[PDB]
Amino acid sequence: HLPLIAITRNPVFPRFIKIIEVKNKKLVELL
Amino acid sequence: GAESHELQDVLEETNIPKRLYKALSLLKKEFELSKLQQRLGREVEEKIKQTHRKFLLQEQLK
Amino acid sequence: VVHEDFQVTEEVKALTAEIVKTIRDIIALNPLYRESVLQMMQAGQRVVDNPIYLSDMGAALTGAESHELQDVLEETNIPKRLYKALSLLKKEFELSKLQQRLGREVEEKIKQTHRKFLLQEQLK
Repeated sequence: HLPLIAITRNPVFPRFIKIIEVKNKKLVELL
Repeated sequence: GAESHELQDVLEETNIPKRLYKALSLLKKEFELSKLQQRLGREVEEKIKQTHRKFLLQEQLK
Repeated sequence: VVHEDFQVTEEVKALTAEIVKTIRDIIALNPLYRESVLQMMQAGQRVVDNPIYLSDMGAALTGAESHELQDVLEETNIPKRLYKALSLLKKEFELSKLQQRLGREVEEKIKQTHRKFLLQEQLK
Protein backbone atom coordinates (compact mmCIF):
# COMPACT_ATOMS: atom_id res chain seq x y z
CA HIS A 1 0.00 0.00 0.00
CA LEU A 2 2.32 2.72 -1.31
CA PRO A 3 1.85 5.42 -3.96
CA LEU A 4 2.96 4.39 -7.43
CA ILE A 5 6.55 5.39 -8.13
CA ALA A 6 6.89 7.80 -11.05
CA ILE A 7 8.79 5.76 -13.64
CA THR A 8 9.62 8.84 -15.73
CA ARG A 9 11.22 6.66 -18.43
CA ASN A 10 13.36 4.52 -16.11
CA PRO A 11 12.84 0.93 -17.30
CA VAL A 12 13.97 -1.69 -14.79
CA PHE A 13 14.79 -4.98 -16.50
CA PRO A 14 14.48 -8.15 -14.39
CA ARG A 15 17.53 -9.15 -12.36
CA PHE A 16 19.19 -6.00 -13.71
CA ILE A 17 20.72 -3.15 -11.73
CA LYS A 18 19.04 0.08 -12.83
CA ILE A 19 19.11 3.67 -11.58
CA ILE A 20 15.96 5.65 -10.77
CA GLU A 21 16.34 9.44 -10.66
CA VAL A 22 13.34 11.78 -10.37
CA LYS A 23 13.61 15.56 -10.02
CA ASN A 24 10.44 15.52 -7.93
CA LYS A 25 11.17 15.73 -4.20
CA LYS A 26 7.77 14.28 -3.27
CA LEU A 27 9.39 10.86 -3.72
CA VAL A 28 12.25 11.79 -1.38
CA GLU A 29 9.80 12.27 1.50
CA LEU A 30 8.23 8.88 0.76
CA LEU A 31 11.67 7.25 0.71
CA GLY B 1 16.87 -2.71 -27.13
CA ALA B 2 13.25 -3.80 -27.56
CA GLU B 3 10.96 -0.94 -26.58
CA SER B 4 8.98 -1.01 -23.33
CA HIS B 5 5.82 -2.03 -25.19
CA GLU B 6 7.67 -5.10 -26.47
CA LEU B 7 8.68 -5.99 -22.91
CA GLN B 8 5.11 -5.60 -21.64
CA ASP B 9 3.76 -7.74 -24.49
CA VAL B 10 6.37 -10.41 -23.72
CA LEU B 11 5.35 -10.34 -20.05
CA GLU B 12 1.72 -10.71 -21.18
CA GLU B 13 2.48 -14.12 -22.68
CA THR B 14 2.00 -16.76 -19.98
CA ASN B 15 3.39 -20.08 -21.24
CA ILE B 16 7.17 -20.37 -20.98
CA PRO B 17 7.46 -21.61 -24.60
CA LYS B 18 5.38 -18.72 -25.92
CA ARG B 19 7.23 -15.99 -24.02
CA LEU B 20 10.55 -17.59 -24.99
CA TYR B 21 9.51 -17.65 -28.66
CA LYS B 22 8.43 -14.01 -28.43
CA ALA B 23 11.82 -13.15 -26.93
CA LEU B 24 13.52 -15.05 -29.76
CA SER B 25 11.44 -13.18 -32.35
CA LEU B 26 12.27 -9.86 -30.69
CA LEU B 27 15.94 -10.83 -30.76
CA LYS B 28 15.62 -11.61 -34.47
CA LYS B 29 13.95 -8.25 -35.13
CA GLU B 30 16.58 -6.34 -33.14
CA PHE B 31 19.31 -8.23 -35.02
CA GLU B 32 17.68 -7.28 -38.33
CA LEU B 33 17.40 -3.64 -37.22
CA SER B 34 21.07 -3.57 -36.21
CA LYS B 35 22.02 -5.20 -39.52
CA LEU B 36 19.99 -2.65 -41.51
CA GLN B 37 21.41 0.33 -39.62
CA GLN B 38 24.95 -1.03 -39.96
CA ARG B 39 24.43 -1.54 -43.70
CA LEU B 40 23.10 2.00 -44.16
CA GLY B 41 25.98 3.46 -42.15
CA ARG B 42 28.42 1.28 -44.08
CA GLU B 43 27.11 2.59 -47.40
CA VAL B 44 27.27 6.18 -46.14
CA GLU B 45 30.83 5.66 -44.87
CA GLU B 46 31.80 4.11 -48.21
CA LYS B 47 30.33 7.14 -49.99
CA ILE B 48 32.36 9.36 -47.66
CA LYS B 49 35.43 7.29 -48.59
CA GLN B 50 34.23 7.65 -52.19
CA THR B 51 35.93 11.00 -51.68
CA HIS B 52 39.32 10.71 -53.35
CA ARG B 53 42.10 9.68 -50.99
CA LYS B 54 43.79 12.89 -52.14
CA PHE B 55 41.33 14.53 -49.73
CA LEU B 56 43.15 12.73 -46.92
CA LEU B 57 46.46 13.66 -48.57
CA GLN B 58 45.53 17.35 -48.42
CA GLU B 59 44.45 16.80 -44.82
CA GLN B 60 47.97 15.54 -44.12
CA LEU B 61 49.51 18.43 -46.07
CA LYS B 62 47.62 20.91 -43.90
CA VAL C 1 11.94 26.08 -39.87
CA VAL C 2 11.44 22.85 -41.81
CA HIS C 3 10.52 20.01 -39.45
CA GLU C 4 9.29 17.27 -41.77
CA ASP C 5 9.36 13.73 -40.41
CA PHE C 6 8.08 10.27 -41.29
CA GLN C 7 4.87 9.13 -39.63
CA VAL C 8 6.78 5.87 -39.06
CA THR C 9 8.91 7.27 -36.23
CA GLU C 10 10.32 3.88 -35.21
CA GLU C 11 13.55 3.12 -37.11
CA VAL C 12 14.46 6.78 -37.66
CA LYS C 13 15.64 7.31 -34.08
CA ALA C 14 18.26 4.62 -34.67
CA LEU C 15 20.18 7.12 -36.79
CA THR C 16 19.90 9.66 -33.98
CA ALA C 17 20.93 6.85 -31.64
CA GLU C 18 23.96 6.23 -33.84
CA ILE C 19 24.66 9.96 -33.89
CA VAL C 20 24.42 10.35 -30.12
CA LYS C 21 26.54 7.23 -29.68
CA THR C 22 28.92 8.75 -32.21
CA ILE C 23 28.75 12.01 -30.26
CA ARG C 24 29.43 10.02 -27.10
CA ASP C 25 32.56 8.61 -28.74
CA ILE C 26 33.60 12.20 -29.51
CA ILE C 27 33.68 13.19 -25.85
CA ALA C 28 35.39 9.88 -25.09
CA LEU C 29 38.25 10.63 -27.52
CA ASN C 30 38.15 14.44 -27.77
CA PRO C 31 37.29 16.10 -24.44
CA LEU C 32 35.61 19.38 -25.42
CA TYR C 33 32.73 20.05 -23.00
CA ARG C 34 31.20 18.55 -19.88
CA GLU C 35 29.61 15.15 -20.40
CA SER C 36 26.85 16.40 -18.08
CA VAL C 37 24.80 17.61 -21.06
CA LEU C 38 24.71 14.00 -22.24
CA GLN C 39 23.74 12.89 -18.73
CA MET C 40 20.75 15.21 -18.33
CA MET C 41 19.82 15.23 -22.04
CA GLN C 42 19.33 11.46 -22.26
CA ALA C 43 17.69 10.28 -25.48
CA GLY C 44 16.16 7.30 -23.66
CA GLN C 45 14.30 9.48 -21.15
CA ARG C 46 11.92 10.78 -23.86
CA VAL C 47 12.93 14.36 -22.98
CA VAL C 48 14.12 15.28 -26.51
CA ASP C 49 10.86 16.40 -28.12
CA ASN C 50 12.73 18.39 -30.82
CA PRO C 51 15.35 15.92 -32.09
CA ILE C 52 16.19 18.29 -34.95
CA TYR C 53 17.74 20.59 -32.35
CA LEU C 54 19.54 17.63 -30.77
CA SER C 55 21.07 16.98 -34.19
CA ASP C 56 21.92 20.68 -34.39
CA MET C 57 23.73 20.46 -31.04
CA GLY C 58 25.55 17.35 -32.23
CA ALA C 59 26.71 19.17 -35.35
CA ALA C 60 27.74 22.14 -33.20
CA LEU C 61 29.63 19.76 -30.91
CA THR C 62 31.69 18.94 -34.01
CA GLY C 63 34.61 21.13 -35.04
CA ALA C 64 33.05 21.81 -38.43
CA GLU C 65 33.87 25.25 -39.79
CA SER C 66 31.25 27.89 -40.54
CA HIS C 67 31.12 26.79 -44.19
CA GLU C 68 30.19 23.18 -43.42
CA LEU C 69 27.60 24.30 -40.85
CA GLN C 70 26.09 26.70 -43.39
CA ASP C 71 25.91 23.87 -45.93
CA VAL C 72 24.17 21.66 -43.36
CA LEU C 73 21.74 24.44 -42.43
CA GLU C 74 20.98 24.70 -46.15
CA GLU C 75 19.86 21.05 -46.03
CA THR C 76 16.11 21.05 -45.37
CA ASN C 77 15.73 17.27 -45.70
CA ILE C 78 16.16 15.85 -42.19
CA PRO C 79 17.81 12.57 -43.31
CA LYS C 80 20.20 14.42 -45.62
CA ARG C 81 21.38 16.87 -42.96
CA LEU C 82 21.65 14.02 -40.45
CA TYR C 83 23.85 12.04 -42.84
CA LYS C 84 25.94 15.14 -43.57
CA ALA C 85 26.40 15.58 -39.81
CA LEU C 86 27.47 11.93 -39.67
CA SER C 87 30.00 12.69 -42.41
CA LEU C 88 31.41 15.65 -40.46
CA LEU C 89 31.55 13.46 -37.35
CA LYS C 90 33.49 10.79 -39.24
CA LYS C 91 35.87 13.43 -40.63
CA GLU C 92 36.64 14.71 -37.13
CA PHE C 93 36.91 11.10 -35.94
CA GLU C 94 39.64 10.37 -38.47
CA LEU C 95 41.36 13.69 -37.76
CA SER C 96 41.55 13.08 -34.00
CA LYS C 97 42.47 9.42 -34.50
CA LEU C 98 45.42 10.41 -36.68
CA GLN C 99 46.41 13.13 -34.20
CA GLN C 100 46.47 10.71 -31.27
CA ARG C 101 48.23 8.01 -33.31
CA LEU C 102 50.96 10.43 -34.38
CA GLY C 103 51.39 11.76 -30.85
CA ARG C 104 51.71 8.21 -29.53
CA GLU C 105 54.19 7.44 -32.30
CA VAL C 106 56.27 10.44 -31.22
CA GLU C 107 56.18 9.54 -27.54
CA GLU C 108 57.10 5.88 -28.12
CA LYS C 109 59.94 6.96 -30.40
CA ILE C 110 61.29 9.33 -27.74
CA LYS C 111 61.00 6.53 -25.17
CA GLN C 112 62.91 4.29 -27.59
CA THR C 113 65.59 6.99 -27.85
CA HIS C 114 65.95 7.09 -24.06
CA ARG C 115 66.07 3.29 -23.94
CA LYS C 116 68.68 3.38 -26.71
CA PHE C 117 70.81 5.63 -24.50
CA LEU C 118 70.31 3.23 -21.58
CA LEU C 119 71.34 0.31 -23.74
CA GLN C 120 74.27 2.21 -25.27
CA GLU C 121 75.58 2.60 -21.73
CA GLN C 122 74.94 -1.11 -21.21
CA LEU C 123 76.85 -1.74 -24.46
CA LYS C 124 79.76 0.30 -23.13
